[PDB]
Amino acid sequence: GLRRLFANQLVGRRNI
Repeated sequence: GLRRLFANQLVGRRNI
């Protein structure tokens, strides 16, 4: 993975 709800270490940012 998420953006704000939970940022992923490797990669994410799919939804806030």
